[PDB]
Amino acid sequence: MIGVLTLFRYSDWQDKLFMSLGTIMAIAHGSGLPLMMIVFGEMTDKFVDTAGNFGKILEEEMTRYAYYYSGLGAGVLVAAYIQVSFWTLAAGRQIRKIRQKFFHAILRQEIGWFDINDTTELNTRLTDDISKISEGIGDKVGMFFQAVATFFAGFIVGFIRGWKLTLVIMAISPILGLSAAVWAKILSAFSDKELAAYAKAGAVAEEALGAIRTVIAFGGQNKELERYQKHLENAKEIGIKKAISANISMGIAFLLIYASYALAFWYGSTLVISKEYTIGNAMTVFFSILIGAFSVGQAAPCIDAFANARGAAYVIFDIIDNNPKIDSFSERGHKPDSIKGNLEFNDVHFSYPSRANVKILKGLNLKVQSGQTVALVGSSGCGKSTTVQLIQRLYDPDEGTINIDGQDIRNFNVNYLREIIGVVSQEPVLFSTTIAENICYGRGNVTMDEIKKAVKEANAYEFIMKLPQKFDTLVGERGAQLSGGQKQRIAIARALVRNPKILLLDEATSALDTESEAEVQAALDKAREGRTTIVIAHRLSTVRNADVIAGFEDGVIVEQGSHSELMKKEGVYFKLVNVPPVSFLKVLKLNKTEWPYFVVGTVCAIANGGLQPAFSVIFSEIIAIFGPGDDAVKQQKCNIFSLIFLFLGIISFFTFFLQGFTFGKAGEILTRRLRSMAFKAMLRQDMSWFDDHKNSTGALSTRLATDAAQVQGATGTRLALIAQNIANLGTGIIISFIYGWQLTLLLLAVVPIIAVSGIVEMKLLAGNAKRDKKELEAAGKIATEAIENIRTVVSLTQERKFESMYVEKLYGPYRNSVQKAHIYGITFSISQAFMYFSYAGCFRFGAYLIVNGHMRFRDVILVFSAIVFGAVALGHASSFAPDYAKAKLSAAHLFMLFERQPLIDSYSEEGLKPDKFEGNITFNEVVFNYPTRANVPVLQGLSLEVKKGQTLALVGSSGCGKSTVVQLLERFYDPLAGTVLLDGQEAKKLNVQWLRAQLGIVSQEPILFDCSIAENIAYGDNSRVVSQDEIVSAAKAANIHPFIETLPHKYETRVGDKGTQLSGGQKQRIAIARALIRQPQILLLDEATSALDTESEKVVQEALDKAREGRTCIVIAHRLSTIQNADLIVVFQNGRVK
Amino acid sequence: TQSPSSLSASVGDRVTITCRASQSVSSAVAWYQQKPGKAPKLLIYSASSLYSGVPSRFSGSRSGTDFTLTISSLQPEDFATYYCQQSSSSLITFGQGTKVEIKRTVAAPSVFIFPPSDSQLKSGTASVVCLLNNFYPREAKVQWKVDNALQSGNSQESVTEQDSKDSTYSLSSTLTLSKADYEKHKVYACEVTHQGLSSPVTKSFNRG
Amino acid sequence: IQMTQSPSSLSASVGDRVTITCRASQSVSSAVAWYQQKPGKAPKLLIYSASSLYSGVPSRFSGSRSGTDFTLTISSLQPEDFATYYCQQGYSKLITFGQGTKVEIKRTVAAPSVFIFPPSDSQLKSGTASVVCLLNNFYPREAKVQWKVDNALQSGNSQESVTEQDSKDSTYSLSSTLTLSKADYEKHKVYACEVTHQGLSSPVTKSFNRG
Amino acid sequence: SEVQLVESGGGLVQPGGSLRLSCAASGFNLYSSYIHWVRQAPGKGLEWVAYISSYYGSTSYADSVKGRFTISADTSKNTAYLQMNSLRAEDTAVYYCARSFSINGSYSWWWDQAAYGLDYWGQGTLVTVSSASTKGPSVFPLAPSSKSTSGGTAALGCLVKDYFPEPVTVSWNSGALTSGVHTFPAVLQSSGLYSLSSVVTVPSSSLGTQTYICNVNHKPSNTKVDKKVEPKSC
Amino acid sequence: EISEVQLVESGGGLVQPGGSLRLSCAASGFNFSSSSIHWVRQAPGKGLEWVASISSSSGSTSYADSVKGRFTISADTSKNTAYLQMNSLRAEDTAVYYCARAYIWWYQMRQAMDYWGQGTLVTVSSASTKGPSVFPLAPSSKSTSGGTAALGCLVKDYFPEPVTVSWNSGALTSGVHTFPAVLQSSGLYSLSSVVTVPSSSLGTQTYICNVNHKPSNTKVDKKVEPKSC
Ligand SMILES: CC(C)CCC[C@@H](C)[C@H]1CC[C@H]2[C@@H]3CC=C4C[C@@H](O)CC[C@]4(C)[C@H]3CC[C@]12C
Repeated sequence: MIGVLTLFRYSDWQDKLFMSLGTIMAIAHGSGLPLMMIVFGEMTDKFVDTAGNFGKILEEEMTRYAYYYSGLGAGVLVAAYIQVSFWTLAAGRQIRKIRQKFFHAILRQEIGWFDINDTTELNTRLTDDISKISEGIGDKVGMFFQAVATFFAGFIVGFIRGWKLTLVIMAISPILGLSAAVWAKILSAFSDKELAAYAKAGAVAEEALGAIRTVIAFGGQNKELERYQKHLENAKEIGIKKAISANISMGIAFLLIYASYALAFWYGSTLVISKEYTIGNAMTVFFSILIGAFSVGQAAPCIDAFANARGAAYVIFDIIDNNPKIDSFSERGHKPDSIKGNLEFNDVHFSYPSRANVKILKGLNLKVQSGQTVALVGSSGCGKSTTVQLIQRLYDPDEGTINIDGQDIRNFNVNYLREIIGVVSQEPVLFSTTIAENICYGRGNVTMDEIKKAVKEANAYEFIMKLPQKFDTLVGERGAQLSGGQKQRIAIARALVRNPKILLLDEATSALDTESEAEVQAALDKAREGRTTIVIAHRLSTVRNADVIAGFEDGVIVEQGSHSELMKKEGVYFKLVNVPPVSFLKVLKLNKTEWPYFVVGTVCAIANGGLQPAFSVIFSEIIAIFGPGDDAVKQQKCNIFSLIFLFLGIISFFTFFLQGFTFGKAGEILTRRLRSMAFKAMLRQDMSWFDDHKNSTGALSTRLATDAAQVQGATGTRLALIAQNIANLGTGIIISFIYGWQLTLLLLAVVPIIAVSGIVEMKLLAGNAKRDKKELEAAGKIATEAIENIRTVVSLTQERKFESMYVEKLYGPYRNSVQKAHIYGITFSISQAFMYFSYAGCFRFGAYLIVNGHMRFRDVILVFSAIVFGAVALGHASSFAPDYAKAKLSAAHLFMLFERQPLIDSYSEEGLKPDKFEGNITFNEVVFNYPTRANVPVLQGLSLEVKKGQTLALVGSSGCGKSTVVQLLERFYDPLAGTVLLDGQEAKKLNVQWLRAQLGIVSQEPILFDCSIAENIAYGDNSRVVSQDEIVSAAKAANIHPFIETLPHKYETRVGDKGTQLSGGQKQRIAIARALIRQPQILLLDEATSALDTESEKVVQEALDKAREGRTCIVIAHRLSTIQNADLIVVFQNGRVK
Repeated sequence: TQSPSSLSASVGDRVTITCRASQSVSSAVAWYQQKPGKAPKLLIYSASSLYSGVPSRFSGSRSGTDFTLTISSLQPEDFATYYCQQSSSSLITFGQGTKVEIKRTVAAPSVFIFPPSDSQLKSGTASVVCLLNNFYPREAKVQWKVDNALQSGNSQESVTEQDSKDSTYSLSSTLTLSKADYEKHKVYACEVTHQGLSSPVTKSFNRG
Repeated sequence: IQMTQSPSSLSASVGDRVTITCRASQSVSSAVAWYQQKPGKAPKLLIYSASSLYSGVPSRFSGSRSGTDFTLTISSLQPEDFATYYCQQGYSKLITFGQGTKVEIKRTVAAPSVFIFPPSDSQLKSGTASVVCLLNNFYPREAKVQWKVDNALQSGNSQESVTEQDSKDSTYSLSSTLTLSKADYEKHKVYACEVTHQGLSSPVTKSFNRG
Repeated sequence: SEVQLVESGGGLVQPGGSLRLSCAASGFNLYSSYIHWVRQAPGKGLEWVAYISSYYGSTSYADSVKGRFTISADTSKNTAYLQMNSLRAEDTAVYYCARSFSINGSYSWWWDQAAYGLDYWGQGTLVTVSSASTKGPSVFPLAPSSKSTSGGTAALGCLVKDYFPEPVTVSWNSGALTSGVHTFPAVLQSSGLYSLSSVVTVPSSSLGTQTYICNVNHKPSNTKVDKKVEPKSC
Repeated sequence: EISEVQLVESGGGLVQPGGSLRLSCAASGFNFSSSSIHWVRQAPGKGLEWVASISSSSGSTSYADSVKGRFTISADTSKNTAYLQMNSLRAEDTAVYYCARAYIWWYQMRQAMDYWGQGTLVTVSSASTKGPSVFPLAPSSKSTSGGTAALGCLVKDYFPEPVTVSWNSGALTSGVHTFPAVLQSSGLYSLSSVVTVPSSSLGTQTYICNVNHKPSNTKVDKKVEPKSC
């Protein structure tokens, strides 16, 4: 939180002018209610007197009062317009300045700052918190000021027309204030009604639905739905008392409102029988002051909004005002004119800003000569993009030096540094633009001639020029409408048009084939003239095109020198060379286990929308018992009415408590059902559904933790909202039509123009809502683009282009907001001012009626108030609502998530259950290419089989079908060109659950939930209790009890999320057990033990051959120390079995 | 400015035009080619690099603060003028350049002179013009000696372009006189001095 | 909540009023459909709610509603007619389809051709006798077939497989089959299959001796 | 496009087992009109069995199958699934996927549930309820009787019995003689197996001249068996 | 601008000692935040003289010493049209004004001027707008007979440019030398036309130098003759 006078610091002279004039006409919108009263006082006295003596002088006097009314209504037309308009405009300027400068400093801010933050958070922030601040500074403040204005105006205008009554009433005033403040905090705080309690269960509905492999691999889809319950329950356990609290508080709040009207009516009915005041005069005081403190009550949601703002703007303004050390946009430093590619890395030390505990550079010695190449190569995935992101200063080796031409890398300007170097990124890193405009991102000023020179200067012609309109055919998001060779190679041309002085490669041509290499390695090594190139190689094809060979070893460089002189040196490369809708009826049937709650709740609601016609008939009587004569019996009736008010006080205590508590617990019921139903039927799918982007981890979790609550709303909150607003305008329209229909008609005419201001002040999107969602997404697409793939933007130093596109797309939300402000100021002002013109025309027509015989003032003041305030009440109730038609989309989503039938339905008994699964597979010509990555073949012709009790192992390149065959035997997917059958019998006929009982797996990446370790390791067999000694037998078996006996909490400590409260060596041998519980048959230790030191591991294959007998084994591991106990041998060659 | 080495001479040389900076500034210069009456274009930037779409007979380099363009082995395809803009300061100045052409190594002018006709003297003025045509180089002298005097202040000479094909120049040197001065003289003698003329030819005439 | 055809097995002629009366349930209230299913397929829609006719359908089907009566009269009867009907009722959360009818082509009487055929000696080896008696090219279909064993009352061991009216002559063929065990086909000699049909004025009995 | 209702699943299981009548409805989305399941009793008539209106969530099963049939409208991948359980005796009817009517075409509403006719249908797979396994057929040529009328008409035929399941195609002379050969509906055995009869008429001229053969083809037993006929020689 | 130049004609007009205009550099095809519009002065017979340098993306200006003080350059990134007010017009201010583009987001090019604009001449003169006349440069009789008898005609007191002169009424242009439009002392200009022909044909043939000055509504002619006194 930052304080009232810093959240406004982005205001220009004309802003302060809009705010100041919007504030003085806020204050002058305010005092418009009291003066309406003052004339209401004098017209009440005129009516009661004149009709009491029996005269069209009444009509001409009511005329003059109609002018005072209309005049004040036009005054409020103008002052409401100016209030809302200028306040929204001042927020528009301030918020686009905040937005532009936010983006500017979200790019200027470092990269490690994106080790800290994830980009879903950041895009929420940039589209959610900015609209929080827009709410805060936008218009909340103008209506807050108009509230406090009319408060003081009622105060001051009671005093000036009676001071006793004003004192007795200003006495209770805190009561009506705090009361309307709670009645108006409730009908908002419902919609959200969430702090951080659900999170106790959401933690597991998220972490254990993002680790959905280990949760399918082991049948454990009940030890993750049960626990989900046993936290939803313990959330219910407090949600109950808190619904009790909220509804007792609203019951009280109306008990105090009605006690207040009773006190005030007694007192101010004694002062009017000793003739001190008058009917009108007494009204003026109470009504001015009551609506004063009611309108100060009902601005508790606005005083909440302003603080939501202040608390968002704290974190936005602090993101902005940081000056990250390595300043992209800075001019600090020197820039030379003659630069050579003599690069050196000496005693550098870069520890990560997130995970500083994995040290990967521990004192280097790397030297290069101007022009000639190098060779930075090593084992698979050994952290070498480090070198590709430490020179362009994305990060900083803290205690070292990156020497370029006798200088350190820091005293160079960064905007000039990252300009003289260009790279080819390991995975082709495209910006979502056409080819030509993909390339201009290299230098921003590159014309046709150089485009062609640099696109053919590496043979990048045919595969681009085949498809038409080459430079308007767009290429795909994340690499979606182009291939692995048509896309990758282009990353040489762009980062060439830069005309570099050094160029770099992170395995530029890993997925570039032989003839592709024979047409690229020319541009690759004809590149050098006097400039360096830093090679990170994968193959052994052109590493020989070098004079230097620098190896990777324990974070310390070891080998260097020429090829022949080093063939005797015994280095490291020495080894390398050898949605459908769903009706109302269906969302209502979703919970028919509560007919009683909806019945009691809805009859309560019908007995709360009827308090308004109650008031209407009550002070229809009051205007008749306060006539002339009989002053002795006039004090009797007013005491009966003090009483009546008290009794409805207590009734509505009980009616409001019931209504609330009833629909609150029915909502909670429906919510817990929907949550657990969705989560069950969301562990019941294949993994051909949980890899997509329509179904992320946070997408699913969003649907759980938000669409449940919203369908909860839309089921029966609408039932109430309709029952009230039927018994409230319905009953009032009915009564009004019984008593006087002519004036009722004239007021129905206006009802739509009065019940709009209440919904506008907290709607502000009517012909704009979907519009806002559209224009802001279409302008933030660039935000998202440059915000996700940001190593490249910040690596090309091609961010100012993205910034300026951002700006010129913001120019759309800006004229949107301007026409928004102006048409919404107009609708708000005309609704408001039509209230006063309502008083005027209604009472003029009324006085005509009265002097015609067609009515009687007691009835004109029944009708007027019944209808006008059924209207304002419809406003207040409607504008306090959860957006039914929003959560009907939640309804449709949830339903479609229920019904889907996964062809790998794990929750089915249909199938064949053999008894002794002999540890045999039978793979007759199996093939499978990814379903969504539809074409890249990971398995293009294979055939295997293991024998019962034998061992085998597969070794090769990065991911060449080592794992993607496991997803075929675990039967996540059904292979399309092939036929899987186990033990000689075919799979698809097998029961799928049984199938995942005999089959054991362990993980190259073993992961554990947020639980103790009584359960965590027992997981491996649900459908039977896992004993205690079973867990410890495994612990000695898995060779983890050699270290288990250290934990102060031996077997019951609370471990974190998916390898958090563990180490890199520990978990390598923990998942051993979580499948060794079922006593499976087929072991798949896919590098399950890789980070265990040599001292602790090899013993793993001792308790796993004196027991491994009686069952088979498959292996995927790069451990030459154990590969050599094979029986059958099958090898990768181009993803084929030779 | 620079040191203009304007060259248009025999073929087969590497004409290297130089540019000296107005102050001691780093290698921020640019060399533009102009056809007088049009809009220049850039050929090298950063004093060393190469711009797009230019023919790569152009080249240059930098030493200290001295910059060069080069055109080698004077071809049949040389005719232009140059400008040289130094930069890397809030002030960004320019250079005047050269005027490169070819052909007509040695040419001899033919002298003509005309009487301003009586149609010109009915207004009250006159214009006798000493014509030199088919001459080369652009350097050539025309002078007036009327009534045996070193006449000056009354000589407006005009020089045309170097010929597109045969590198001969055109020239009209005007001796004008109003009514108050053209009436009192009889003989007007123009002497031309040119390096392609062995002896200075002279044209003269009388009012009659 | 049920549907009851009155005119089962319509066997009238081509080119005349042929009409179906399928009496409905208590409160069907004009909610009937009339459906033409051809053999071996799934039906078509002709009329729905007793009056309105499907599209792309010949307009020779006249539908009437007289209170609790729904009447279907067709009078043209081109070659594409003479297939099964259905009167199906869907009302009050329950739907039931009627026991469909069959429109036949009308022909004159043809004398049923009678045969009996005991098992060849190849069949008694296993111990069972499946004597099929044949009734071919008889019009109309309605005939009675009965067996007798050694001049006694045979019953309970016969199955009558009957073909479906031909296209050409709309004729009928029928095969009944007396099946008996070994101990009953080794001690019983005379097996008679006798038929009474309007083509054969006097029920004829084919007769054979055991062997 | 055209209303197409295509069927997979079901057809062969013992009484006491599940079947998944799957009905891909191509041409439209499931959520606009009703999708019944219907019943062709084995030459007896048709019947409604169930329905699921999946824009109101409403379902209804037949009185004889209550508790065993669970429909579902897989209306994200646009199919109608039907789970059947225990498949008791009288379920040998042929089950079809039927679509009810729409007054407009872009919607149906809960009022007037399928009262305006069953406007579109499809062809489903046959199903059967028996424990009869795959069994080879036994053929006996029911020869023209030795008492054939000399100069008259003699009946000649053949019986194929004790087989399961269909079909057993009964031809003569290996398919080149198909005139007058009445193959009757494939009749069922006493045990639960099957059978059928074949008859044809012959003039009494060529019983001594030419001879005939009755071949049967039981594909689910993969038997294409041949056998000669001859009037009884005593 | 990506494959072309979008700088359009800008502020075209003339100036006398009593005039002033609002010149623009009407760019297009790119975003003013990527460039820094410039201007230069190119006075006749002299080298290039730069005048102004505005960088809209910082609202800056590095002024010169020639038009110092008296000028102001004010770019408008909204409407994509910069504006330099040509005010305080002396005579030296006349030139062809090249105003161009200048990429600011690539450091290597430290002299900008990526492109260059053809220019809309500022033309400061005095007492102009005076129909032309034709005056015969009458060849004498002592011209070289049979060799070259040069002939032509001078157009005098003519303004403004351009003046289209044809020979034999457009039926011949060979040997016609169009001299440069050189200045007079009254601000007017002088362009001469000399023709090459042996003296054999002037006796039988007559030659008519044609003049056409559209900016003054005057097409004037004269027969060119060998003078016989
Ligand atoms: C929404 C607004 C326009 C409501 C309209 C109500 C007002 C404007 C209408 C309704 C009743 C009308 C009055 C009906 C009767 C009276 C008194 C009579 O001696 C002359 C006409 C006069 C004076 C009318 C003037 C206009 C009037 C006052």
